[PDB]
Amino acid sequence: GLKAAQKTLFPLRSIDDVVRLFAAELGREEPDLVLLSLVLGFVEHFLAVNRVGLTYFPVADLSIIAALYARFTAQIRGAVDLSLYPREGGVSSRELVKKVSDVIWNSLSRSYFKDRAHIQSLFSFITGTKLDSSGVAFAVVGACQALGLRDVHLALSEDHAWVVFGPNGEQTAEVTWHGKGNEDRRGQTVNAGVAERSWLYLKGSYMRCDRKMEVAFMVCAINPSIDLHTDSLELLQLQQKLLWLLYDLGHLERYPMALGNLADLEELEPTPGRPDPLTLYHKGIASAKTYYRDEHIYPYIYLAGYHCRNRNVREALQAWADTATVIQDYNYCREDEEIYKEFFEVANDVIPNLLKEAASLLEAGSQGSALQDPECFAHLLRFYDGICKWEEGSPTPVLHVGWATFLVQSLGRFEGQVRQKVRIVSVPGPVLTFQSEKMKGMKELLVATKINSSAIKLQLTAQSQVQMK
Repeated sequence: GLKAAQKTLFPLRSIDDVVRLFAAELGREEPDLVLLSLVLGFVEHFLAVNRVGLTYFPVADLSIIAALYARFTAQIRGAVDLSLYPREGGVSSRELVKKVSDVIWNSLSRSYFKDRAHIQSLFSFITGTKLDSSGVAFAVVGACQALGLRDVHLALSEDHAWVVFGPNGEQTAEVTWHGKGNEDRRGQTVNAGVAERSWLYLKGSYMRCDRKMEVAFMVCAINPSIDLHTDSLELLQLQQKLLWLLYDLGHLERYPMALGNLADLEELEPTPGRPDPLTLYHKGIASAKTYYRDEHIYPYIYLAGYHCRNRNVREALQAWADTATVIQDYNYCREDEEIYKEFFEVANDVIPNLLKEAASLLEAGSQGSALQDPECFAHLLRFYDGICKWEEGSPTPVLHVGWATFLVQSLGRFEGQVRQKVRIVSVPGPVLTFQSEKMKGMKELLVATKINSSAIKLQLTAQSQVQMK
C-alpha cells in the first residue's frame, strides 16, 4: 500500500513537482521504486509517446497513479506466494528471485520489438505489457521491494543488468535476457562470465546498486526522444534536474555513466552555477578509477565524444587511447559485440572523418594542428596497441583486413617528419611503449615517408602470405 505521507504532494502539476516527489522519496528510509517508476513512465508517455492535448505538463493525479500502483502490487502479491520461500536471516533465496523473474517475464506480450523506446518503466509494463531487457531487471527489483525483500538489488555492467541478493548481498542471479539470439541464463550466477574476463561482466567490477542508485538508474533511463529529429525539452529538463538532485545527495558518486549523462545534458543546456561538462566527464572517470578498478570503458567514450563534437582532435585521440588502455586487459568474448562495434566505429569512421577535416585545415594553414603534433600520433598508435592487446588471448579475434585500409590511411595523415619524432621504447621527446606484439612488429613501418600498405596489412591481420600469381 502507498502510505499517507507518499500521497501529500499529488497532484504533480510540473517538472518541479516531480522533483519534489523524488526529493521526498530520497529522504525516506527506502525510496519507493514502484511509485517513482510509474510516475516517470506516466510523464514520459504523455511528453514523448503521445503529446495530443498537451498544454504544459501532464498532470499526474493521485487516483491515476495509485490505480497503476495497485495493478502492479496486486499482480506481484497474487503471483508470488512468499510462504513457499521462507527467508532465513532477512535474506532471499535463489528460488524466490527466480520466481519473481518468471512472474515478470510471463506477463510480457508474446511478440514485440524489444529495442523500442519508452518500454523501460513500470508504466510500460502495466499499460503495454512490454519491457526492454534492463527494464525487466529493474521490474524484478521493484517487485522484490514491494514484497519486503530488502536484500535484492540491481547489478549493472555497461551492457547488461541482473540482481544481487542473499547473505551479505554476495549472490548473483540472471533475471533478464542479453542481446538478441544469445542463450538465456536466467537463474544462474554471473561467475562464468566474470571468470572469462569478458567486457560484459567487467571482470567483476560491475555496479552493485543500493536503493538510491536504483533511483539514479531509472532517472538515467528516462528517454526524451519523441522521434529521430526531436527530443522533449520537458523530459530533458526533468532528467537534468533529477540528476542534479541525486548528485547533490551523493548518489552518483559510484555511478560513472550517470555523471556522463549529466555532462551531456549540461553541454546541451548549461545550468548556471554548475560544473562544466568537462569537469563532469572527469568526475565520471574518477568514479570508475576509485570504485571500479578503472575497468569501465564508457567514462572515456563519453569524454571522447565531447571532444569529437568540439572537433578537438588532440583531446579526442587522447581519450580514445585511454579507452583502448582499459580494453587491453579484457578477453573479447561472444556477447561483447556492442563494444566491438564502438571500437570499430571509432577506428573506421570517426577518426578518419576527424583526420580528413584536420588535413584540409592544415592545407589552409592551421597552427597547432593535431597532425603536426607527435603526441597525437602517439595517441593514435596507443589506441591501436590497446585493441591489438585486447585481441591477445581472446577466444574470438578482433582485427581483420577491413580495419587495415583505415589504419594505413590514418597513419598517412601524419607526415613522416612528425611520425619520426615518436620514440617507441621497449620494456625493458615523445615516447611510447607498446603492450601488443602486433604493434611491436609494426614499429619499423611507422616512420617511412611513404607507409608500406601491404606490410602493414600483413602485420595487423597476421595474414601470412601474399597473392600467388
